[PDB]
Amino acid sequence: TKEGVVQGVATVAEKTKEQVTNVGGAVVTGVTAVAQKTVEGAGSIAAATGFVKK
Amino acid sequence: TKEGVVQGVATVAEKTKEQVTNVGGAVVTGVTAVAQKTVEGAGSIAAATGFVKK
Amino acid sequence: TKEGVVQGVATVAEKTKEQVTNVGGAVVTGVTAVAQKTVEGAGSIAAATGFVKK
Amino acid sequence: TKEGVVQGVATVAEKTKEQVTNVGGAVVTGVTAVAQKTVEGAGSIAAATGFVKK
Amino acid sequence: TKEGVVQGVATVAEKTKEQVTNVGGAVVTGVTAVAQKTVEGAGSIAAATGFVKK
Amino acid sequence: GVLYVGSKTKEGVVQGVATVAEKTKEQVTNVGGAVVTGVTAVAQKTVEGAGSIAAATGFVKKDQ
Amino acid sequence: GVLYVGSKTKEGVVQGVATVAEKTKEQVTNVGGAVVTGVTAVAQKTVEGAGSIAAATGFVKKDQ
Amino acid sequence: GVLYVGSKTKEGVVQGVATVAEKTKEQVTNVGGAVVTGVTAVAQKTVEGAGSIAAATGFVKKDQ
Amino acid sequence: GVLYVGSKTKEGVVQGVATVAEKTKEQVTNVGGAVVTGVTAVAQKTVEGAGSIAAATGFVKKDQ
Amino acid sequence: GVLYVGSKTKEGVVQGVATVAEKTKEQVTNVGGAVVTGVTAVAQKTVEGAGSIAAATGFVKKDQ
Repeated sequence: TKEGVVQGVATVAEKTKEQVTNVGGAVVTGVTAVAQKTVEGAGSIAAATGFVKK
Repeated sequence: TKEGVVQGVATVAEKTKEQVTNVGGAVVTGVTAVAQKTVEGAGSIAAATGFVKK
Repeated sequence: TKEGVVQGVATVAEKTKEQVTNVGGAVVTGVTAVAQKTVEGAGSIAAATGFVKK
Repeated sequence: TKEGVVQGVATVAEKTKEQVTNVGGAVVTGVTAVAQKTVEGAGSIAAATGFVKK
Repeated sequence: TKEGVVQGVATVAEKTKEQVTNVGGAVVTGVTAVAQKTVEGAGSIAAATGFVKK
Repeated sequence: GVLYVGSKTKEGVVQGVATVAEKTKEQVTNVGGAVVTGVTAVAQKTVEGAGSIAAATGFVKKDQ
Repeated sequence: GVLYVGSKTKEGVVQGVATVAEKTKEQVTNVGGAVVTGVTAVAQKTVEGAGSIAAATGFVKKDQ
Repeated sequence: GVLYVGSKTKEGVVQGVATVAEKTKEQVTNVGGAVVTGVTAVAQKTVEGAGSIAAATGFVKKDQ
Repeated sequence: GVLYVGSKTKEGVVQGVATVAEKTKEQVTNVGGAVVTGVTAVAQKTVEGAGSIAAATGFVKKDQ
Repeated sequence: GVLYVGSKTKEGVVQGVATVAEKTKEQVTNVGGAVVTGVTAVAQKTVEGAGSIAAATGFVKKDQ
């Protein structure tokens, strides 16, 4: 009995010479796990990864 | 009995010399897992990856 | 019986020479796990990773 | 019986020569685990990692 | 019976020559675990890691 | 008999060798063998001898 | 008989070797063998002898 | 008989060797073998002898 | 018989060796073997002898 | 018989060796073997002898 769940995330990453340049923005290069059961509300935002709001 | 669930994410990545340049935006090059059961609401946003809102 | 849960996140990362330059923004290159059962509210924001709000 | 829980986060990272330069922003390159059961409120923000609000 | 709990965080990190330069901002490169059951309030902020508010 | 009068002679010489090598993730797995990845200069006037071997790079011999 | 009168001779010489090597993650796994990744200069006037070996780099011999 | 009158001779010489090596995470695993990653200069006038070996770098011999 | 009259001779010489090595996380694991990572200069006029070995770097011999 | 009249001779010499090594986390694990990471200069006029060995760096012999 499982609801709103991330069970298993397995990542093997062997990068080499990685570089990231970001001006006034949002950059993600990793591992992100978000588990949420219930979110409610007007104009509401849930589970935003790399999100730019102007 | 499983609802709103990400069970297994397996990634093997052997990058080499990766570079990312982003100005005022959103860039994702990783692993993102989002599990949500119930989201409700007007103008609501759920599970946005690489999302630019102006 | 599991709800609103991240069970197992396993990451092996062997980077070498990684550099990150960010001006006035948000950058994430790691491992982020967020588990939330219930979030409620107008204009509310829950589980934002790499989020720029102007 | 588990709700609002992060069970197991396992990370092996063997970086070498990593450098991070950030001016007036937010940068995260580590391991962040946030578990919350219930958060409620207008204009409320919960679980923000790498979040810039202007 | 577990609610609002981070059980086990295990990290092995073998960095070498890491340097971080930050001007007027927020930078985190470590291990952060936050567990909260109930947070309530308008304009309230809970579990912010790398958060810049202007 | 060798007579040099007012002469200039270069005999058995490597004069100028210039090499630039840029790599990233160079990896070598070798079992019971010979792998050469370097820079090698060998200069010899006289090598004399039956069955002799001079200037071998990356050389495997299992003579039986 | 060797007679040099007012001569200039370079015999068995390596003059100038210049190398630049830039790597990142160089790794070598070697079992019962020979791996050479360096810079090697060998200069010899005279090597004399039956079955002799001069200037071997990365050399495996299992003569039986 | 060797006669040098007013001569300049370079015999068996390595003159100038210049090397720049920039690495990051160089790792070597070697079992029962020979691995050379360095800089080596060998200069010899005369090597004489049956079955002799002169100037070996990264050399494995299991002669039987 | 060797006669040098007013001569300049360089015999068996390594003149100038310049090396710059920049590393970070250099690690070496070696079992029953020979690993050389350094800088080596060997200069010899005369080496004489049957079965002789001169100027070996990273040398493994298990002669039987 | 050797006669030098008014001569200048360099025989068996290493003149100038300059090395700069910058490391961070250098670690070496060695079992029953030979690992050389240093700077070595060997200069010899004459080495004479059957089965002789001169100028060995990182040398393992288990002759049987």
